[PDB]
Amino acid sequence: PNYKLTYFNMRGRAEIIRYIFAYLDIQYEDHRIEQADWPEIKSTLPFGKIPILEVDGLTLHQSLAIARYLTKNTDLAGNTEMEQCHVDAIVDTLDDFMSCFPWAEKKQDVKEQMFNELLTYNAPHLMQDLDTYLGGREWLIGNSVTWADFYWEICSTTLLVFKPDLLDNHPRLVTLRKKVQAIPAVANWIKRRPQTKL
Amino acid sequence: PNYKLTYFNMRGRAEIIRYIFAYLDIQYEDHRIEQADWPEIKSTLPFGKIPILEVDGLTLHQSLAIARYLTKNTDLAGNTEMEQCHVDAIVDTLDDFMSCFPWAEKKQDVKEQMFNELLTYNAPHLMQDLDTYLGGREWLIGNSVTWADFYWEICSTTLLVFKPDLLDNHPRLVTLRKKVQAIPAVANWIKRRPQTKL
Ligand SMILES: N[C@@H](CCC(=O)N[C@@H](CS)C(=O)NCC(=O)O)C(=O)O
Ligand SMILES: N[C@@H](CCC(=O)N[C@@H](CS)C(=O)NCC(=O)O)C(=O)O
Ligand SMILES: O=C(O)c1cnn(-c2ccccc2)c1
Repeated sequence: PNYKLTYFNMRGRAEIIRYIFAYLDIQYEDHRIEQADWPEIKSTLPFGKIPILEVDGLTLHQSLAIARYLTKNTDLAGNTEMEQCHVDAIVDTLDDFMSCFPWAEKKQDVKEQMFNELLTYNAPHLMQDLDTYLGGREWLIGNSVTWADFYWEICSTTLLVFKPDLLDNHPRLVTLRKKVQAIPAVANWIKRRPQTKL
Repeated sequence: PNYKLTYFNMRGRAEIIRYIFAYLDIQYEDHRIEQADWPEIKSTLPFGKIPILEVDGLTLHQSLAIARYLTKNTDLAGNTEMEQCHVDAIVDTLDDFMSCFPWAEKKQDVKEQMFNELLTYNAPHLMQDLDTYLGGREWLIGNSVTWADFYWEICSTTLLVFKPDLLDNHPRLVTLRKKVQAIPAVANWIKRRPQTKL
């Protein structure tokens, strides 16, 4: 299929899709737009938000809905319907927490205060929950990698930008990040992707 | 299997699961807890959030992850891979908006304010987008009902509690709510369920 992904020049909410494409060896156009081209693009979109994925000219929206769509019938989805449930649940848990951050806050001091509060209190709580959920296991769900591990690596990469020592007391979570980053298709992508803060 | 759903005594985030069980004619224990007993149960949960669904000897969490699990390979899931993606995307659009509400805000003044803001300034745009998306079609996705229609009915029911005039300019969305409420299994559940505000 002819795939075209549209998003800003950042990892952000498109990165999970980009990892999936890379892992499944699926070719696509990684279209990154600058702010100036957004108003026009936005007006053509039923829900006015990005990312969107065009598949043979048909437009899909909602980054996680798209991620799930791409992993369907693949092992990245989870090995059973039950494992698929756990995968979806971990992804949602990570997404809920990332959504707490005031990414668009215009008052820089307020943004700093809120980030510090979330990173001092909430983040370590979630990390303890995540660490104990993973236990001494290889991957978050089942015995092979799933897109939940990808989303963990993606979300943690962004959290580490703001609190580099966040995982200093969670070696098991660091090891999970390293395992995901070491998958050849992922390692290749991380090397060649545009370097951005977010 | 044996199913035990645990949540507060309200529709809230458990309601989508309750509609799915109703539609699929699956018996389950509808366990509703008092807030006073929450902290105790919360401490034993891997991620400390409800609803949870106990199936056999495992706990499942994240309402939409559970809904996705229960609807998989049923007539409530989309009819094609792409339709499944649109079902997931519409659910996520509605969830993204419902998640903006400070449901747990302790300060009544602050809570009322944000609620009023979201309902007055944001909600009408979502309605515009959904109305255009539905167009003149019978259901949100495809030719038959999906759990996205259920979620629309559920979310709109709560929004209407706070803003009764929300759909005065959207007769097609009022018609959709009515169609969902007319589905026999749904109608029966709406008639018999505990009547709560949220
Ligand atoms: N949960 C949705 C969020 C989509 C969304 O809010 N996208 C943002 C960028 S991260 C956007 O298009 N905002 C610009 C705008 O709304 O004008 C998803 O994951 O796709
Ligand atoms: N995204 C989650 C939200 C879970 C959630 O925030 N549930 C609330 C009640 S609706 C809760 O357990 N809050 C009590 C607490 O966290 O202390 C889902 O869909 O299940
Ligand atoms: O947490 C709550 O009190 C609450 C009430 N309604 N909802 C909700 C959230 C999302 C979708 C439907 C209902 C949450």
